[PDB]
Order: sequence, then structure tokens, then C-alpha cells
Amino acid sequence: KLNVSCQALQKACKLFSDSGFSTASGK
Amino acid sequence: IGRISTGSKSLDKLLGGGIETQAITEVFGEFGSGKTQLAHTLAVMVQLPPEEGGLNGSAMYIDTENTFRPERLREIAQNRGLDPDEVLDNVAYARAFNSNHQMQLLYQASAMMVESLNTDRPYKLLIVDSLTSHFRSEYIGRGALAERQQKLARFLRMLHRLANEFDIAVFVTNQTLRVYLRKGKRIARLIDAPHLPEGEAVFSITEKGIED
Ligand SMILES: Nc1ncnc2c1ncn2[C@@H]1O[C@H](COP(=O)(O)OP(=O)(O)O)[C@@H](O)[C@H]1O
Ligand SMILES: *CCc1cc(CC*)nc(N)n1
Repeated sequence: KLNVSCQALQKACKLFSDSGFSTASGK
Repeated sequence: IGRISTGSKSLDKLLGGGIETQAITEVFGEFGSGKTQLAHTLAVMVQLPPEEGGLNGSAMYIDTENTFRPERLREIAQNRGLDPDEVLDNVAYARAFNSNHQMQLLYQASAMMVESLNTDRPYKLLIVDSLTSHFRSEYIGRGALAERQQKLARFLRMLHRLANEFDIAVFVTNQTLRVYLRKGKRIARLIDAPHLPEGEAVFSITEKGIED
């Protein structure tokens, strides 16, 4: 499982205003 | 404007070296035409040095049609002389169960790319399998077309932004650069390429993924 912090997700939404990912191994 | 090799020399000459970053390459074709096999192959090829046709990068795979196969990446990596476990560690995967979740994943992808920067293996490839699958299934009727078209257009704009901002190659499959695949030797045809010459290329699907 590849975790993204709430903070990182907020920055992403901000950058493009103007369940998730896992490695193939299963992390 | 880095280039990722498809694993096939003839397909690479047709694309002018392979798929480009800061661009969206769309491969359209019926079931078994090689689209998903080409996506799995690119997820391995990107991890190679540029002398070997890759970009020393990591890959992201958005699966909408339950087509992602880690054991297929393992086989392609092994038969190309790469370590399969390291290849599997460098491919991030997420399954989209509906159009909304599919768009939401692009924000989570944006976040991982920022983090992947400053590392030796940044993300260089984003794959979206069956880009229109959910849009077609959820939007049936002339009335829903406006929302269907706008939602797809919005998703594509976000893919372009992600590509132009993180210098990544975007690769999408469908049932800018358009490539039509059709049926062991499959054929690829360029659709009015803006800078590349009109033409076709013959390729095979093997234990090494895509190759001549
Ligand atoms: N492990 C494999 N080794 C060799 N050929 C394979 C393997 N897996 C799939 N194929 C070939 O790929 C074809 C499916 O192609 P694919 O690109 O995945 O279709 P789609 O894009 O419509 O999901 C199969 O018909 C088969 O010939
Ligand atoms: C943690 C807050 C947050 C942000 C976003 C996108 C910007 N989505 C969700 N679900 N939660």
C-alpha cells in the first residue's frame, strides 16, 4: 500500500485548481 | 521530451524512438490487439537506462478493466534479464471501479510524483487502461453525453498537466498521438501523427512482452 498524507493530497488538489495505489508486489 | 522504448524495434521506428514524455500516447484496438501487453511492457522498459531504451524511472498503472497482471511484469522482466522483484517494486498500481475514482487517483498520483522527485527512480510513466470504459458504461443516452464528454475531457486535461509538470509519458488504451492496433503478428498504424511520418509497423506478443 502506497500512502499519501492528507497534506500531500491537499497540495495536489491546489496544484490543479488554477482506495489508492499499491506497488505491483502488493504494498 | 524523453522516449520509452516499446520493446519492439519496428514499433519504435514508427513512433520516432518510442513514446514521449510531456505527451499522451493513446493506443486503440479490439480485445487482444496488444494494447494491455504494450502497457505491461512499457511499465518494465521505463525502468531501464536510456541506452537500453528506458528512463531510469518508475511506472504508475491505473487499471479500469481488471487487466493488470503482476505475474506478467515478472515474466517480461525475467525474460529481458532484469530482476523481477525490483521491477515489481517500481510499478505502482490502482484499480478504478468507476469514473469518479479514476479522476481521484490522478490527485494521489500527483502527490507520489512530487515525492518520487529528488530520488534516483522518479515516476516517468503513467498508464490508464480502458480510459473510456467507465465513461461509456456510466453514461448511456444522448442526455448524459455532455457530462460524459466533459468528464473525459477534464480527465485528459489533468493527464496533460501531470505530463507537462512532471515530465512524464502518459500512455492510455481505448477500445494527442493516436496509434491503432489490429491482428501472431499484430499491426500498428499511426493516426495523423503531428510530427511523425504516416506509416505501419508489425510486432509480436511473446514471453518478453512486445518485441519484433
Ligand atoms: N504471458 C503471455 N505470453 C504470451 N502472450 C501473451 C501472454 N499474456 C497475454 N498474451 C497475448 O496477449 C493477448 C491479449 O492482448 P491484450 O493486449 O492484453 O488485450 P487487451 O488490450 O484488449 O486487454 C492474448 O490473446 C495473448 O495472445
Ligand atoms: C485530506 C483531505 C482530502 C483532499 C482531497 C483532494 C484534494 N481528497 C480527499 N478525499 N481528502
